[PDB]
Amino acid sequence: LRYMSRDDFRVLTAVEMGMKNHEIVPGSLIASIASLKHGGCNKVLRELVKHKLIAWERTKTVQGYRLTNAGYDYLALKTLSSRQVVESVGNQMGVGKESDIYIVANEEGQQFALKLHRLGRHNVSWLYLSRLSAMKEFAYMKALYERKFPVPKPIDYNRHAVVMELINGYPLCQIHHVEDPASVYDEAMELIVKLANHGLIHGDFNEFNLILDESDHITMIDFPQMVSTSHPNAEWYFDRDVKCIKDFFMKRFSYESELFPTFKDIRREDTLDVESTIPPELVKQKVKRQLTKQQKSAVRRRLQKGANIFTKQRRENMQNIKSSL
Amino acid sequence: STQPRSKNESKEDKRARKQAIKEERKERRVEKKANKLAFKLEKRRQEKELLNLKKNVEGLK
Amino acid sequence: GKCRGLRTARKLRSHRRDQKWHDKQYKKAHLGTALKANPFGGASHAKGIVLEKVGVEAKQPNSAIRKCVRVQLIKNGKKITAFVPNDGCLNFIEENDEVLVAGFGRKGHAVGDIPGVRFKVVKVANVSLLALYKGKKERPR
Amino acid sequence: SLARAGKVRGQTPKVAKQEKKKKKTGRAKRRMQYNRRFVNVVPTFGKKKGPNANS
RNA sequence: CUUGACUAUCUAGAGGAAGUAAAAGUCGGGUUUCCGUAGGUGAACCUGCGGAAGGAUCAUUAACGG
RNA sequence: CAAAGUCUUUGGGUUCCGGGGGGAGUAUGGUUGCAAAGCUGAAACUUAAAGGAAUUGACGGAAGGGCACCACCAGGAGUGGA
Repeated sequence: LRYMSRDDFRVLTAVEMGMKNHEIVPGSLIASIASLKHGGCNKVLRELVKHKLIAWERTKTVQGYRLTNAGYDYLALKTLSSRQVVESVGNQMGVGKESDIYIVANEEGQQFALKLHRLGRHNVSWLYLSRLSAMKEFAYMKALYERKFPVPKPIDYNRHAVVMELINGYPLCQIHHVEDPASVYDEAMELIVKLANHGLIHGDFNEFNLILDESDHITMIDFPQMVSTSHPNAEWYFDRDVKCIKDFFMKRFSYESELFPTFKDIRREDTLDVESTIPPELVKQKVKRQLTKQQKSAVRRRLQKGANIFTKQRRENMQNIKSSL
Repeated sequence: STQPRSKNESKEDKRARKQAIKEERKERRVEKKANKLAFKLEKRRQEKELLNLKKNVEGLK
Repeated sequence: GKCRGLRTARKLRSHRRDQKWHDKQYKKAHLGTALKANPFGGASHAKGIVLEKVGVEAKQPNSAIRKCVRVQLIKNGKKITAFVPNDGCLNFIEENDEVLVAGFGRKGHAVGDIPGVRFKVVKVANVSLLALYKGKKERPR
Repeated sequence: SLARAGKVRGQTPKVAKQEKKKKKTGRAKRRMQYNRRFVNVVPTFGKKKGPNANS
């Protein structure tokens, strides 16, 4: 859990600065880009390694620290706490293969759902691929919610985290019986035509990507796989999804279709496939920026001398040599 | 002034147009020197106001 | 290189004196700018009056709070930040008190950990800090 | 914000000093420093032990 | 000693502009390295002009007279 | 590097010039300049270092190389669905 609420923000963000440019980030660089407190961040790092926040690396010459799976996760929740969306943790967790679903609660007590991307090449690239995944998923989630679709409501995105509306139900794959099979079938068939009207094909529109809300309402999740209708094989992915639903309701619920929708409508809706002259006050601002940069560069070099680990290794062997003489 | 010098223009037309650009720049490097002394006087007084802190008004109690 | 004449004395000596001014030590000693800007002003010790207790935050790696005392000297009236030595020696010094201040050791460098502090307290109200810490004397007021 | 004054002096358990027999001074002390270093020599293979060396 | 001119200092000061702790208070990708100069909103940096390397040379190279 | 040699075995004549890094080639004064500027030119203060040559190669987001059914290809059997 999150007890520590000051220095842990600045140090962990400084890791993320080095993670975007380089692999394993040395402890010398950290203190320079976290200039607010000097010297005492090395004991914070020793508290970070107690948790699954950072990992140590001392290979051959490469000495420093890299950010972990769980350590990257804490940074998003710390940002979402400042945006007043997350406060306490709900325990119902659906541990998946591509992502983890965590129930969150705000100041109000209103329960929302949180997605955390767990893509698993070094861990540096893996925690950058999860960054692009959340930004892409939130883009479609905003695009569909605005265009009348029955999707979870987008709230906030932070690096790899996506806060969505809490739609609680069961996935279609583990459903025994539906009270009204025909009305549910026609609802689902409409949604393929709906997407095709907006110039989109789901691609993998199966029973593994559909959730029933009280056996009345079909909910759609997971959107990184989506393709344009400008694609040469546009009608193939359209017909494969139709046949997947046609056979499933005939298999599980024994409902045969009276309606066979094969309409190509592109596009009647929004194309979502794309988805003395200088005043003294300015002189002050400009002189200030110069003076801050001179001090910041000097503080970097003071912090780069922290090597403290190099001095500790050299001292241990000298004591052994003198005693043996 | 951004006028392309046309071929049929003679003396008095060319000569006054050149003298206009000369006077723009003369007014311009006066304005640049003025800023150069404005920044020089503002850096030097902020150097004092920061070096003042090193000596006094920095610490705790 | 060097002129090595027999009548070259005046060239030599004059050159030596001219070059002597680029030596940091000599210039410091002889120009009479450092002897005037020095708050002590050619003094082993000064005596001042305490204005406030100032906890100076230590220079980067060594992270602590160095307990200094902002004296105002008597003999001219310059302000000084002055480090009070051993632990719990700050407690002896009270505001508006006589204090004998001395250099630190390096003639104008901040010594080690403390930034911009050149001076240390030696006596509080005519009794030594070293005695008061070691419980040898009592402090009047 | 933090900053105690002489915390570690006032937290240490005040251990009273032991009463030992007095030290010899001057020429007497030098004598004892001489005979402890050059007179009663105890043989060692390579000499790795110091004078104060506690273990 | 008095009278002015140049100065030097010591000491009172409305107001100005600051800075400093208190308020979580309201909102929110490009670059080889340079040098001198001119311009681009001061500096940086970029560009024009003239310099540098303080920048990583493969290969070919015997006749040439009827 | 045949001078960058003939230097603790240190003196052929002679001119200019450097003395930890910064602040700073900045202020100020003088002077030259139509101007832009040039020459001359500090201190207060700050800092344990700024740096030069060489040497192994932790890491390349290097390029190449080669290796493995816990990699692929050609395949067989599955898991994942009850």
